[PDB]
This record gives sequence, structure tokens and C-alpha cells, in this order.
Amino acid sequence: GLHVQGGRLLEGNGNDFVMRGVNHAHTWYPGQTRSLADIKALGANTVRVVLSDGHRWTRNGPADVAAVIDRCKANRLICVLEVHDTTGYGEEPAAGTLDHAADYWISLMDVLAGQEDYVIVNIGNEPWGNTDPAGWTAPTIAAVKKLRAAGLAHTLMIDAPNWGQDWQGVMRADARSVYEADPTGNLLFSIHMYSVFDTAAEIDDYLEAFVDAGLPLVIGEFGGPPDQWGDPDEDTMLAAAERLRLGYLAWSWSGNTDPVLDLAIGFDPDRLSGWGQRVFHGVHGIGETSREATVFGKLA
Ligand code: NA
Ligand code: NA
Repeated sequence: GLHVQGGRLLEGNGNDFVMRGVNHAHTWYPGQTRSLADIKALGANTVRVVLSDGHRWTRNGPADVAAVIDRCKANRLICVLEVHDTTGYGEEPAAGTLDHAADYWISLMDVLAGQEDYVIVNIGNEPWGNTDPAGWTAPTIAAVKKLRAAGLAHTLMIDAPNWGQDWQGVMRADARSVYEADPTGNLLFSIHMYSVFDTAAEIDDYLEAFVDAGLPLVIGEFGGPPDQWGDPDEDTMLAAAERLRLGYLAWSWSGNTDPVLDLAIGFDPDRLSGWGQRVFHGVHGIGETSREATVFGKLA
């Protein structure tokens, strides 16, 4: 299956796989089924699919998840599944725990079975807010061990505290210990880069900290247009991800409450925002740099 070796994400056949894709808000948009096909048509090789474990939003049951996985495969996309309900724990009142998310993943094991070539399990989205981010490490390690003890073989993906941006550096500091908690070694870290990452050196230094330590890292979400906290330097994110050959997944296909981060307007793939054009068609973008996973074979 998908696995980690020498700090790289590899397919079962040993070929290096570098994610070039986007996030799609499946759990809030069950009617936008065409999104995956559209995302593939624009060149993506991976989609990160927003699920809910039912803690905060409406649980995506096993049949629905099986269908999402099948749809990813039908569109020759690698599938990163993630539980969104953990977002901002300790600061967002409605947030769920990583243990709750873990019980959800365990409940999905029957539909995840046999899909290790295609599906990566991102335990919980941004699973800690800005309050006491050092508290993130213990439950993260516990969730990893719990899923492995349950028999889950899929490559795991781990999000950071401080709402995924890790600005207190807790994930960066504690990564080795988190990595070692997975007996299989098949674990990826994921940084979300928004307005914290507003200078080239912030981005380069963060990514390089993981690369130089031999730990695998992807940019599981990133933004581009400015917000009230600053202006993410997406140009450097894309260039650095290409230089270091690290995966990236843009946020997001469509349907944000604030549409500034919609890559496509109204789920229409022909109508990309400035942001969508940058990500899909710009330098170091998806059209330029995305290679299909080799597990799918050569098309036609
Ligand atoms: Na986010
Ligand atoms: Na920007």
C-alpha cells in the first residue's frame, strides 16, 4: 500500500508520490458529486475529502465513505479522508476529540479494508486551537497508537495545533516523538499554511525543518488571498513544495461561507476565481506539476 520510506511517500510499487491536489468539502455538499471528476480534469492527482464523525456535523456513514473512496478511484485520484469535527479543540466550543475521531475511523475499517493503495487517513483536521497547544501531543500520540492497535494499515496523516498552522512550533518540536508512536512508520505530517506563513523565510524554514530531520511533510491546506491577519505567500509555498518535492493540497474546491477561498465559483470548473487560476494554471501549479499516481496505470 501507500507507505513512507526515507521521508518520502511511496506507492506499493515503490514509486515516489507527490500530492498535487485540493480539498473538497464533501460532508457539507453531498449534492456536488461531480466535484471529484472536475478536480481530476483540471490535473489534480489527490483530493482531501472533508468528512464528519458526527460530533459537530452530520456523520458520514460507512456506505457514504465507501462511495467516496470508490468515486476517488473512478477518477484516478488518491484520497485523503479527514474528520473535520476536531477543528480548533480547546478554543472552538463545538470541537470533538481525537479519540472520538479514532473511534470513528475504527468503525470505518470494513470499508477502508483493501484500499491502502488509495486512501490515507488524516486523523483529525486542525485538532487543537491556540489555547495550550502543548496539550496536542499526548492525544495525537494516543490516537496513532489506538488506530494501529486496531489493525489499521493505511498511511496516516497528522495535523498540527494552533488551528493547523503550528505557529507555536509544537508539532515541529514533537514530530519525532509522534512519528515514533507509529510502529509501521507510515505516517505523514501536514502543515496548513495561511496568514502565519506570510514571508518566504517562514515557509522555507518550516518545510526544511521537516525535510532536514528526515520526516515526511505535506502542505495539507494552504491559502492565498489575504485575510485580516495577513497575506499568505502562496507563491513561495508552491515554489518551495516543488523544490523540495513535497505534496500540497489547496483549500478549497468550492462552497466556503466566505467565498474568497473558492478555487471554482459555484462548483463550476470552467469558472475559476483568481485563486483557482493561480493554483491550477500558475507557475508551480497543479497543471504544471501534477503527476497521476502510478497505481492507476497508463490511461487508454
Ligand atoms: Na482550515
Ligand atoms: Na497571498
